[PDB]
Amino acid sequence: WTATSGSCKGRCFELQEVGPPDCRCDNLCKSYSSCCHDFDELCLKTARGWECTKDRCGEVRNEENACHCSEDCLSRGDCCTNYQVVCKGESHWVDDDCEEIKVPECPAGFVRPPLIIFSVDGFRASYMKKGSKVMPNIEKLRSCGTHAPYMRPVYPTKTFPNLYTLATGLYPESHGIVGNSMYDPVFDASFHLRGREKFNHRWWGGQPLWITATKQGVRAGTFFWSVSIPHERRILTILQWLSLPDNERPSVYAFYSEQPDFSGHKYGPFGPEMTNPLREIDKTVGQLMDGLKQLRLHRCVNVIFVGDHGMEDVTCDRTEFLSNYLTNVDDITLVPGTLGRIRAKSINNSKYDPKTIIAALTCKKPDQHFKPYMKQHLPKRLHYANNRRIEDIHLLVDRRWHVARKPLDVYKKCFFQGDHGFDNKVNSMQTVFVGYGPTFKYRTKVPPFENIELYNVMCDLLGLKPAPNNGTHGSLNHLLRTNTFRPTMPDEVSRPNYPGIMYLQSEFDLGCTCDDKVENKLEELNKRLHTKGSTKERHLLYGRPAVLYRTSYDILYHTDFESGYSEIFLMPLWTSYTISKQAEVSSIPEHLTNCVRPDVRVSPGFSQNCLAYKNDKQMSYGFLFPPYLSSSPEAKYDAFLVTNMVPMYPAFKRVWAYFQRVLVKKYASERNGVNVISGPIFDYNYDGLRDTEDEIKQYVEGSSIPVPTHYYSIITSCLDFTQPADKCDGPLSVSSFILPHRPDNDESCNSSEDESKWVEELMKMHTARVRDIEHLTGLDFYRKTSRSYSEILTLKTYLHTYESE
Ligand SMILES: *[C@@H]1O[C@H](CO)[C@@H](O[C@@H]2O[C@H](CO)[C@@H](O[C@@H]3O[C@H](CO[C@H]4O[C@H](CO)[C@@H](O)[C@H](O[C@H]5O[C@H](CO)[C@@H](O)[C@H](O)[C@@H]5O[C@H]5O[C@H](CO)[C@@H](O)[C@H](O)[C@@H]5O)[C@@H]4O)[C@@H](O)[C@H](O[C@H]4O[C@H](CO)[C@@H](O)[C@H](O)[C@@H]4O[C@H]4O[C@H](CO)[C@@H](O)[C@H](O)[C@@H]4O)[C@@H]3O)[C@H](O)[C@H]2NC(C)=O)[C@H](O)[C@H]1NC(C)=O
Ligand SMILES: O=C(c1cnc(OCC(F)(F)F)c(C2CC2)c1)N1C[C@@H]2CN(C(=O)c3ccc4[nH]nnc4c3)C[C@H]2C1
Ligand SMILES: [Ca+2]
Ligand SMILES: [Ca+2]
Ligand SMILES: [K+]
Ligand code: NA
Ligand SMILES: [Zn+2]
Repeated sequence: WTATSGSCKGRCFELQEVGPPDCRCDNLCKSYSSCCHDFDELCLKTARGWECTKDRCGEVRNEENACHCSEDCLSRGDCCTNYQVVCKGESHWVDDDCEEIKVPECPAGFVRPPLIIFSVDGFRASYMKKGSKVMPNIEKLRSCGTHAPYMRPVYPTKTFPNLYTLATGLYPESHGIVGNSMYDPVFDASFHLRGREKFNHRWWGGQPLWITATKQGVRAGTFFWSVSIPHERRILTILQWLSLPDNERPSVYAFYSEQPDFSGHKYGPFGPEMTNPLREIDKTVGQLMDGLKQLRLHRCVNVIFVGDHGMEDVTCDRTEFLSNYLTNVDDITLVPGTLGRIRAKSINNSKYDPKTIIAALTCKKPDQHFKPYMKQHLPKRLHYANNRRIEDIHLLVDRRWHVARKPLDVYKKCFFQGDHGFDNKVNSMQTVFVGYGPTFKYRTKVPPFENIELYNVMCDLLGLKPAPNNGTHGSLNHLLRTNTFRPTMPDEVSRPNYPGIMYLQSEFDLGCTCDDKVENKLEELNKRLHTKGSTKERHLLYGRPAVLYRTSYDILYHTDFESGYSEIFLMPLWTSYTISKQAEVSSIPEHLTNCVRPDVRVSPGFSQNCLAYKNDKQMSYGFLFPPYLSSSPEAKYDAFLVTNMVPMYPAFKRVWAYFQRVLVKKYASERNGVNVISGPIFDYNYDGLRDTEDEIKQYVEGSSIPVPTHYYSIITSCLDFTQPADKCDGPLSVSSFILPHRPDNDESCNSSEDESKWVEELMKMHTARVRDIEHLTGLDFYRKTSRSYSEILTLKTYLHTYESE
């Protein structure tokens, strides 16, 4: 109940919201049916429209007008945005040359430059180039300020998950808004676009920018707008708020445009009907900037022009129907469209089998346009698993397609020609970023980056300390003229042991064997120098990674590789090796096929054993440094140490062997040498964070050898590829992956063929950022380079996407 009889006189778009049933005059009141009786009359005036004309100049203030052209309007803060242009001979902001903004140029009483976030729904990254002729204001912002060629949304590339990610720096799995519709079983409730449930605070986790600002005494203009307030009135309201007295004026403002997404759904991303909404968004930007220039704030405000996701071509006839695959299609609930999520219709049904449902959706048709996954098997780069609102069964849908349960669902809900929500590496889902103002750089292009990073930068822009979030703070310092945050490297928590030879061979009873008893007085000095770390500067290019948790581990040196060997997990946490452009691939000699050798530096009690692998009929083993890339027949013996061994499903060994035998060498020839760091990952609770020993759900049978859920590799080289990886003088270039350690290759529909037809496609799908691997391992990489730390942070957030241009 709202007793809606009070008045909005003097309170139009009030900043503090009053407590019901007293009537509301704030920008959200429409959406609660709670506006005072006279809200439209007082607060939503439209008389005479939005522009001054010659004859309105110096008019007598008439309060009924939507905006004013009278002499007192600058003082009252409520001129039409074009007042000076029409009535004072001024120029439009877009017609002025840009001039570098070296310092903020603000009226007296401004303590900090205001931030305005101008967010545009569905604004695909290629609109910047493709609609440039019709967006002159936006093109001025872009070329004069700081811009990226595109910005990567988060998955799913839907509206609410992306807007709330912008506001929080959090992955949808952490902020809670995991889709445009959700079911939460602990609440027992659904969240929809239609209706009232979406308004309850229980959905919205994390700490959004406006709340961060408020708690630290920076005042915030309201971010949500009600859908029926027109664009011109939002702009005017922001400009009015900017005229408030110093003690009442907010420092941060948000504007939201429903376009071009709205049209894009109807006409597709490049439909001819799309030119007009681009013109209109450009015009609104023009109104804002003319408004700022009137208030003399155009060289004082930081403006962020940012999209939530792009838009792809999608029509009704590109729909795959689950009824074409399943038989009990009625025992399921599907959240449909550009992604799929499946759960049971009824929780009082114990005859519902996730495994049978998945098997029934796997490689069923040769051209199939989706792929089922248990959520914990989705590519780790999507970070889409650690929330009760995310269903166990997920369908990743091919770009340009839809999934639906039955045909009746598609025609008893072609309407649409555009949609979004797909994998966030897809080109058509990419969106825009421009920053313009005193705190951003002048005419600067920056590399593409992820939208999870902006919350930190907005906090920097406002002098706020960010709530804990998924950005890497410092990784966008190169966007800013000043206000940079000065990050420091995390302190190493555990320091390694450096064991020497401490055990005789016969102390070991591991059930391992090797054909290695064959025999020089000169090269006995050498082998010894190699075990002391004489080649270490060649294989460890960027310092050893730092272990950021408490544990027991040993540094092991070898001719061809260095490793950090964990006495707790009985395997390396990391293995580092450099492969130059010239390096040769050889094979495993026949007498050495099943060879595993005790490491006399590490006690039997902290070693794996061959017996366990013999007894475990499911589990086999592989090596982190590959024997194929040994530098000499003698150095090959090092690769067969029991301390280089890791557990591997036979099915996974097909993937790994091909990576080690064929791909490392291909990359080394292409990149002029690579440094490679590889290792296991344990993430049994799928939270994207390293597991502690007591979280491991799986061991090699009858042993304490823990089974990795994933294997990673980081492959680094010189960005200037005329320089070899081991002698690089400037910026680095990196690509990485986190391969799921699975007992089958069901994920790859062509896995019956040669590894050369499917393995690399799989690895590309599981591309990762170094930062993703740091979270999953508790390691910190690149500790000793000649690069600045901000630069290394950018490199650690890079993702190699494998899309075209
Ligand atoms: C991306 O960035 C984010 C933000 O930094 C990272 O997420 C953080 O990770 C932390 C570690 O996992 C986690 O810390 C835990 O917090 C518990 C208290 O949590 C509440 O308070 C915070 C702070 O204000 C709040 O943000 C939380 O909000 C969550 O939950 C609400 C409501 O439930 C949601 O609205 C909201 O969306 C959010 O949900 C997300 O987090 C939860 C888990 O916290 C997930 O389950 C959800 O799916 C969703 O993703 C909370 O309201 C705290 O109690 C924990 O402490 C236990 O563990 C420690 C280990 O040190 C131990 O010492 C303690 O004693 C304690 O143990 C006891 O509890 C155990 C488990 O119940 C039990 O087994 C024991 O027996 C003990 O009784 C813990 O410190 C932090 O909450 C989140 N923050 C956020 C915002 O998600 C995220 O990791 C980053 N992602 C990546 C990939 O790096
Ligand atoms: O009120 C806001 C808002 C506006 N701005 C913000 O943030 C701005 C920010 F973060 F950038 F600063 C924030 C975030 C706080 C959540 C929220 N709204 C109301 C709009 C209603 N809406 C839709 O129904 C919709 C739209 C397009 C679609 N395509 N496909 N399905 C769709 C469904 C999008 C919602 C955004
Ligand atoms: Ca959207
Ligand atoms: Ca974990
Ligand atoms: K075995
Ligand atoms: Na297969
Ligand atoms: Zn949309």
